[PDB]
Amino acid sequence: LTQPPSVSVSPGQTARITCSGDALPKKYAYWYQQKSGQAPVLVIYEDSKRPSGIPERFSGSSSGTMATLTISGAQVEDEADYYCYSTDSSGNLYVFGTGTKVTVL
Amino acid sequence: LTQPPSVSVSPGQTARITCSGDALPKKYAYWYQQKSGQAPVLVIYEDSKRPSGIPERFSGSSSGTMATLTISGAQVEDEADYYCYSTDSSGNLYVFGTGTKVTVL
Amino acid sequence: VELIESGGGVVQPGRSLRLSCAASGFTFSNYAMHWVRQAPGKGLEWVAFISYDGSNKYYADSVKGRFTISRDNSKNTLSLQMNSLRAEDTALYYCARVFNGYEGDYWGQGTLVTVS
Amino acid sequence: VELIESGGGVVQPGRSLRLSCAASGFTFSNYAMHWVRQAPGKGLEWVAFISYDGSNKYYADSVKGRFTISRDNSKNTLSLQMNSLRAEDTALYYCARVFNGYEGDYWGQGTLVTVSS
Amino acid sequence: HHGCSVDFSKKETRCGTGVFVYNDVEAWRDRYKYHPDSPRRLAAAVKQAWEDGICGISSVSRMENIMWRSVEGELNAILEENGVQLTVVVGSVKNPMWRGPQRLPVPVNELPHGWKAWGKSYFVRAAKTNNSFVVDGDTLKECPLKHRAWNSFLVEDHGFGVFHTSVWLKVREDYSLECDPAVIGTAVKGKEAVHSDLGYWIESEKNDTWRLKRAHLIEMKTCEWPKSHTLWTDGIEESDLIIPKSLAGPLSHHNTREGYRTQMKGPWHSEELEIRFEECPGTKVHVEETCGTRGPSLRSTTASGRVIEEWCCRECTMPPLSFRAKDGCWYGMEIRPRKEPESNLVRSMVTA
Amino acid sequence: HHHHGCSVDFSKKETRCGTGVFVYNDVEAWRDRYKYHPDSPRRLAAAVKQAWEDGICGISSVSRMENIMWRSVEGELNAILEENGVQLTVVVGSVKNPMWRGPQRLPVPVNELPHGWKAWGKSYFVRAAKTNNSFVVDGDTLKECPLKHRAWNSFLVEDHGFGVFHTSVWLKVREDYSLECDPAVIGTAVKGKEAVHSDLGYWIESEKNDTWRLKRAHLIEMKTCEWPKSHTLWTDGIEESDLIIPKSLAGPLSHHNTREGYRTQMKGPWHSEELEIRFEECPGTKVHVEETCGTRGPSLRSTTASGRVIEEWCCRECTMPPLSFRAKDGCWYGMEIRPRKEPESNLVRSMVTA
Repeated sequence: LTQPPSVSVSPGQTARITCSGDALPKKYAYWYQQKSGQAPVLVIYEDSKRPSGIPERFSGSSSGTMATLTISGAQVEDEADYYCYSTDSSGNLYVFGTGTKVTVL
Repeated sequence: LTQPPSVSVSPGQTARITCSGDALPKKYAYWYQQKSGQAPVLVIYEDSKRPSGIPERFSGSSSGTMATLTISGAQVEDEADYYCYSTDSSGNLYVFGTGTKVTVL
Repeated sequence: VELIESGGGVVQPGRSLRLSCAASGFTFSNYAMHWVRQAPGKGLEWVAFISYDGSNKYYADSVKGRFTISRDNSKNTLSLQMNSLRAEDTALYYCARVFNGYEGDYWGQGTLVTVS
Repeated sequence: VELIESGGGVVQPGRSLRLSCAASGFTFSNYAMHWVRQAPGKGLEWVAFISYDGSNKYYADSVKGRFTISRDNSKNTLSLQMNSLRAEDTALYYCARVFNGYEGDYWGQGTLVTVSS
Repeated sequence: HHGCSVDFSKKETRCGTGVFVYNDVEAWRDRYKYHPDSPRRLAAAVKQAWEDGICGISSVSRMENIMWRSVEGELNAILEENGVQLTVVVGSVKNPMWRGPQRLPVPVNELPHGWKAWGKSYFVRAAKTNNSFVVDGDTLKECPLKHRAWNSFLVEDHGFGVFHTSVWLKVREDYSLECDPAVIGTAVKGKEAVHSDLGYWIESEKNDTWRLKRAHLIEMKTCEWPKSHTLWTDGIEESDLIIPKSLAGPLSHHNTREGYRTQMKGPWHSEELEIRFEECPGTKVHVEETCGTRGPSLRSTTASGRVIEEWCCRECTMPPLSFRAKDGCWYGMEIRPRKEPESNLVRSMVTA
Repeated sequence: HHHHGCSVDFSKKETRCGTGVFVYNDVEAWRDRYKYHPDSPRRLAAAVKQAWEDGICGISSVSRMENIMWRSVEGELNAILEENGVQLTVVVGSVKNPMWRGPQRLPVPVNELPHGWKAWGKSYFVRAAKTNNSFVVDGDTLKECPLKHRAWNSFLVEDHGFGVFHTSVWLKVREDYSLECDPAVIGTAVKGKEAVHSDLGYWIESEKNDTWRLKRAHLIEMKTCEWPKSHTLWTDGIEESDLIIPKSLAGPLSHHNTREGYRTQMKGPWHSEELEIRFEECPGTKVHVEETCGTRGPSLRSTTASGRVIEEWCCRECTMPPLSFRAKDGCWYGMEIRPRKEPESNLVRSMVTA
């Protein structure tokens, strides 16, 4: 699982975060947000769903071999690191993405 | 089927008529009596049985390949020619004995 | 209970002749009938056999092929067709009903046949 | 919904250390638990996994053999025994409950472990 | 289905739910009102077969014969109403019911005229015609066997049942040599078993191995008993089945008995037959090694009613196999008279 | 002629009567309100003692009926063993599926113990005294009496009568080695386009669509004897690898025991106390047919340990509707059906094989 090193946007714009890897067509992907100096927080699970309590501006989708996280109307409190989380072909060994730094100007 | 050429008996005695041949162990044998000038008359059927109307002095039996007819108390009313009647190995061809002549003195 | 047969006579060798036997007094179609001949002063001799329905016929080896037996259950009659006669066929021919167990055996009176 | 782990500290290379994680607020015998570590200033990294009853155990390749994971369902305790430590193992260690869709994913707080001398 | 039953052997009763198989061969009543596909459809099929060079129909069982006999008049009226010069005449059936190589064709379009049900439509009889369509009778010379249809009807979905009085039938679209499965019922319960249909009732038992016990047949079919309705159908040799396979005998170990082979030449010309293992009245059977080989079956009484008493067999097992028909008691092929010429007896002239 | 019976129709108030062969669905209880009579008090006691002296430590029951019979007879056995002064105790425990085979058989005693009663369920006895030597009938006791030293399949049913108020059963100790289930309680029937193979514990139904196929099954136990071929329909030209219920679990060797697209279920949830095999989707789930789905493995449950359902499954070449098992703890799927995108490491699987 690989992700771009960083993404920089402007307030009111949209941020696209990509996580590409094999065995992704056959497995789910979870997205985690970790603000500076805290424990990570789940924002998207099973590639399209959001848990209760997460702003409705968070959306994600998967297609073929690439899962994407979209930040619609990105604001300033979204400065964070995002990690896609999934498994390997056997479903026995889990793995984290390299992580993406989001800077909102 | 073969029979003795002739048999002579003193009156008051008993005569033995023997019909010897193959296939007798697997087949019945009837005995016929033919006085001069008449059609033959059945005497013993199925080797041991007397038809109704025949003197009790007539008896017969079979043993292996020998069929025997006995006239108990041979008297003059028996001067006749006796033939054994049976069939060959497959019950499709019948055959008569060579016939024997009984003489009382 | 009586059997009457007829058709005998004097014939020349190589010719053909036919004998018939009329029956009455019993169900003719339930019984199998035999033909038996006896040369003058000699022993009895079996000739031919026909089953009750006429399906099976058997002939003695001496007369095999020359003779032919048949019956008519409608007219209570059985017949014997003889072809290619010979000198040794001169005998008195009977029309018997034998091998009947306790049901009684009956004979005809015979029809003398002479071949000259 | 409370995960408290402890047992970290400074250790010389080559020694061995044991970590623990106490759980409360849910039925502990119904969920699988993970161990995740994070180097200072770098990204998250999976370490180990244990089934909901300890029958199945899987370890990351970089730590396979050296480490071992276990749990005690009776007293709601999760433990990780670490052997033959090296300098690459210096990181904050977590005690997670991930992959339970719409049932929540809860993390611990972290116990720093540094390996040097 | 729910029901209750009684067992006079153990003198006990019970109730519950399950699957029940009923003997409707013995005490054969006629409790069913059959009716084929459709009057116009059946008439169209008959007509098309007539123009396809098929002169008649050879019934596969007594059910088909009764069906034709019942629907003859309606079919003739329908055929006449469309101006078709063709009459259907239904004769009697005689065992065995030999196969025919033809099949009735499914009609693309039904006839235009007529009614749409097998109900009496005032029964105005039709008129005799030159052309005739013979259903099995004494008409082999008129319509040879090699020009007749056979086994062309097939019972419909919910067309047979325990609580039913009408059976539905229709013309099939395929070729097969198998007996109709919709009327077959076989069951084994503990140490008793039975294979049966509308005409056969074959019973088996477990003494020390499974074996035939008795059979009751009111017809002699020639279809093939389907394997899906047979018990223990593997590792069986066709030379050991008592009821020949060519006479719709089931291919199973329940259709066997020790010491007997297939009865290819039994008295299969009888109208009704009952197979049982018991000596014929007034006779006695022995086992000896000096007896004749197998041959056509023989009747225990002569044409005049005289009884032959002594019989024998080579390797058969007592009690002997015997057939109980209307005209007398016959013996199996392995049992021959002892000390008695066979030219005096009556034998079976038919073979399977 | 011995068996006469009537069939009722509650819908139309109609009755059809006649004679024939009747097969009843006896697997609901098959155990309640029964009066078992094994061989004989003295005979059974002598057999048990001779088995104990021969190195046999326990018994592995072949079905629930045998376990119930042992539980009902243990008191009189203990009393009679006490009377003859034999230091032996019979202990009966619970039964756990599946019921594995044992390689031993109970012996046939030449002579019975010369003390005691002549019947069962009587004598108003007094309870015996527990000893240190225990003859253990199956329980959680595979440490003192290993499976290698247990008897198995030693009885033959002689009579299964239905009395007015209580129903008797007559047993007997067999004399020969065998692996086949008791044929005295098996009933098989086919009538038209429906069939059934059944006995005291199984009720297996099959139907004809375009081929004869399995329809549903109802098992209250998992025995491991072999189904007799003499009580089986269409036994020829069938190979072991296509039977749904495995041959090792007393599955009929029949074409009626098949379904298109499925092979033998060697690793189903055979540890359950009671199952119902049926072809229908587990509630709340959906199954697709895709060529990219994973290969077959052990059976999986529809809900995780916490209790949430997995709603995406695939199979490689199976046919709809899917094969599923219905137990008390939930719904399982056949070996051919695996989750579409959910890692199997977070699911409940079966740890049993046949």
